[PDB]
Amino acid sequence: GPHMATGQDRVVALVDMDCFFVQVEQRQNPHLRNKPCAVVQYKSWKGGGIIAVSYEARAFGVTRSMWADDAKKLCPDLLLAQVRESRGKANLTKYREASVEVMEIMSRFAVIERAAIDEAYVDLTSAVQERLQKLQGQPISADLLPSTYIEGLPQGPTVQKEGMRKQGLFQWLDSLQIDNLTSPDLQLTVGAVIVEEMRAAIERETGFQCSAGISHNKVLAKLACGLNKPNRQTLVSHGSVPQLFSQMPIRKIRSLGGKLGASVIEILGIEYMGELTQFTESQLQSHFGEKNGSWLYAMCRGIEHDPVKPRQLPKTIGCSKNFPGKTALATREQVQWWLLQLAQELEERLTKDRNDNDRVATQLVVSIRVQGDKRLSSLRRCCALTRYDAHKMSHDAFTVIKNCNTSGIQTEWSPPLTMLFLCATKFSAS
DNA sequence: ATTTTGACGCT
DNA sequence: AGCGTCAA
Ligand SMILES: Nc1ncnc2c1ncn2[C@H]1C[C@H](O)[C@@H](COP(=O)(O)OP(=O)(O)OP(=O)(O)O)O1
Ligand SMILES: [Ca+2]
Ligand SMILES: [Mg+2]
Repeated sequence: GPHMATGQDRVVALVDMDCFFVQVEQRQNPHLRNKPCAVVQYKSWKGGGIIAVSYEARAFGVTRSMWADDAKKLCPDLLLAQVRESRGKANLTKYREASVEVMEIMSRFAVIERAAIDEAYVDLTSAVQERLQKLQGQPISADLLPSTYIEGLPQGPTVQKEGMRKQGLFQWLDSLQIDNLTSPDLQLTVGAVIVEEMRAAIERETGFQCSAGISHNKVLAKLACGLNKPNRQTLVSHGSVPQLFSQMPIRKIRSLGGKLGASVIEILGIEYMGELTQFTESQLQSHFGEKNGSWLYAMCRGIEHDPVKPRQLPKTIGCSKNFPGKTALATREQVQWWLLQLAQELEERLTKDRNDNDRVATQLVVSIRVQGDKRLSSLRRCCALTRYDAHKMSHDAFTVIKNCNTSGIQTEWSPPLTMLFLCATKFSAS
């Protein structure tokens, strides 16, 4: 009752760019705008692997992970843009730079946590308080929320999409108490007004559209964001949680899409997030551990305390290349040449990072996979990163992996290498 | 033969 | 530290 926390103490948003790499390529090449199109890396093997797909192309069934040759079978007029290739490998620089454009705009509104190349969480609690003080008891107009959905509404006693959206928004705004500056629902609504402004700024200043979720924590904001993609935002209130979770597959909640989620389903014999409420906290801890159990117990009630971390920049800078099938590296010269290629890209990115962000990486992580090994990585070894020099970094990586070559003949490498990975970590201010 | 990334947890 | 999980 009066002491049961309800996890309504924050306003958190999650902004996720729509079909991001596709929009970057469509901004650059207007011929691709409003077309079924996809972004592909490489081309020789089955037309290249698709990594991003416009919504027009998704209507034909085109998906990520599909080979372009296969996507063309579903969508013969599919347009394709290829990822840049530099030093023999795919180079994602254009998308990292576009990401910086968006992150820098979002940071004008609030502290952000960069969650991925095209997603950031926003802690809007303070901005909401300020905006509520400015508003001075003034009601919030539907015109301030032109792309907002209120999850769960309309309800109770038009057949078009926008009509339903407006009916739900009208019900929501009709039922708010605007004089109570401590109302969580009012706080979320002001949050959504701010997110409309943030999304408009992103689109105005970059050309890119995005979706967003607004709720009281990161997990619900993320879930909310996906409910009405693309180019829309969704408010998930605390009160919407029981109905929303009553038919929500467990795997849809962030962190439960893999083995742990499968084990929750198997061990407990349930399917939906809401079914978790019938277990005690101790029961969940007994099956899934102290941390996961407490997290599950609160999360299924819509409560999560994970903070929006103040971090706009990635914590690592990495370069990776697979060598599948017959391309596996089988000679010392091959391994050294590709380590150099990776190291040269890493050097270029690190030097730019040091100039832009006043920091230096101090550790180099080298990871490889050997042909035959079932694990993704066969070996992961660190060494010191003391100079931004590609030849030195490639030599040091070779030094830390050379003992993996079983072959008695020095010129041959066995078992052949199917993956090389260099990652700069442990940044210090400079 | 999706590939190329990142973050964080465990021991 | 090195390995594993989960997510763009
Ligand atoms: N598995 C992957 N491998 C390589 N790149 C990926 C992968 N998944 C996503 N990306 C890249 C391309 C995407 O445009 C970008 C953002 O990913 P993601 O948010 O999951 O999808 P998306 O932005 O393309 O579409 P949308 O968010 O509208 O559903 O990251
Ligand atoms: Ca996205
Ligand atoms: Mg994303």
